[PDB]
Amino acid sequence: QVGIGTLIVFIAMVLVAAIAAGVLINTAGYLQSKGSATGEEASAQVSNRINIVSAYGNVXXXXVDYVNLTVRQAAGADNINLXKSTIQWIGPDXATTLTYXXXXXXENFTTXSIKGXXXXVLVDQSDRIKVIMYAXXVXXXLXXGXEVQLTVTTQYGSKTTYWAQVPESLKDKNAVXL
Amino acid sequence: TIQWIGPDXATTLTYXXXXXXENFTTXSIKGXXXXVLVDQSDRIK
Ligand SMILES: *[C@@H]1O[C@H](CO)[C@@H](O[C@@H]2O[C@H](C(=O)O)[C@@H](O[C@@H]3O[C@@H](C(=O)O)[C@@H](O)[C@H](OS(=O)(=O)O)[C@H]3O)[C@H](O)[C@H]2O)[C@H](O)[C@H]1O
Ligand SMILES: *[C@@H]1O[C@H](CO)[C@@H](O[C@@H]2O[C@H](C(=O)O)[C@@H](O[C@@H]3O[C@@H](C(=O)O)[C@@H](O)[C@H](OS(=O)(=O)O)[C@H]3O)[C@H](O)[C@H]2O)[C@H](O)[C@H]1O
Ligand SMILES: *[C@@H]1O[C@H](CO)[C@@H](O[C@@H]2O[C@H](C(=O)O)[C@@H](O[C@@H]3O[C@@H](C(=O)O)[C@@H](O)[C@H](OS(=O)(=O)O)[C@H]3O)[C@H](O)[C@H]2O)[C@H](O)[C@H]1O
Repeated sequence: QVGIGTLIVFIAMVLVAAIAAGVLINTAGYLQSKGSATGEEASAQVSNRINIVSAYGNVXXXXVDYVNLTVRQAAGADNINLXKSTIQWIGPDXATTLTYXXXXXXENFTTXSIKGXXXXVLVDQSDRIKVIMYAXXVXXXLXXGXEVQLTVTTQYGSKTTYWAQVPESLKDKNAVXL
Repeated sequence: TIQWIGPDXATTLTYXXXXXXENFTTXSIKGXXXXVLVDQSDRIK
């Protein structure tokens, strides 16, 4: 008679094992997608960085009105999107964060393609894109020897900072190099 | 790319095939290719 009872408990442990078995696999399924994505973005956090080749600027009257930075992919950088990037401005007067706009809209920035196909995305290593920012709209133009702190923040998080240094004298200079 | 911060203009020049406008052209001085510096003795104008 004992054998009959064994079968039901036999079955009960069968599902109980499956219930116990399943949760680990579905859990491991959660981390395996979760961990893999974590490695990619963290790698993109350190690798997908932006490097400024140079930063010139047009000069009107006696004050810098434009600060154009020619940005470039860093070592091993993937397709960097500039439309999903922000620039933090730290100046003598104002101190805001600039987002991307189209065709400079004061508290924003605009990108023109110096070299390449796209005008908002760095695809290959050789493309250079110039980010236009109205210095005569985010602040009262730019005085001589004025110090601007730019922190170009990529989408993933790689922050490249820049110390903009206006020349101490702008005596008859059509365009300077900050 | 070549950046030209001159007395007047201040733009960036890109390669073209025979110069002018806002572009630069490369002719060969010592070597075979007129756009690539293959050798250490390669000289391009
Ligand atoms: C940052 O990069 C931007 C990229 O557009 C550059 O923009 C240009 O600035 C010119 C000027 O320095 O303000 C401006 O000039 C006017 O338009 C020119 C052209 O028709 O586009 C031209 O007529 C005259 O300028 S110039 O060619 O004699 O220098 C002028 O009427 C451009 O329209 C503008 O796109 C910034 O200069 C640079 O700092
Ligand atoms: C660099 O990052 C920019 C971020 O703006 C991206 O281009 C923009 O993508 C928008 C979207 O995220 O796809 C796209 O949006 C348009 O309008 C949407 C909606 O009506 O608001 C929708 O119709 C379309 O997008 S989507 O919903 O299918 O995703 C689209 O027509 C913007 O027009 C586009 O500039 C770049 O692609 C990237 O390289
Ligand atoms: C050689 O050094 C002189 C130093 O005087 C410099 O010219 C002077 O620069 C002043 C300033 O440092 O820019 C400028 O100041 C004026 O008054 C300011 C304020 O109201 O006091 C301000 O309005 C203006 O300057 S600024 O704040 O935009 O920088 C300005 O109207 C003097 O008028 C100017 O002679 C030379 O430029 C330098 O080559």
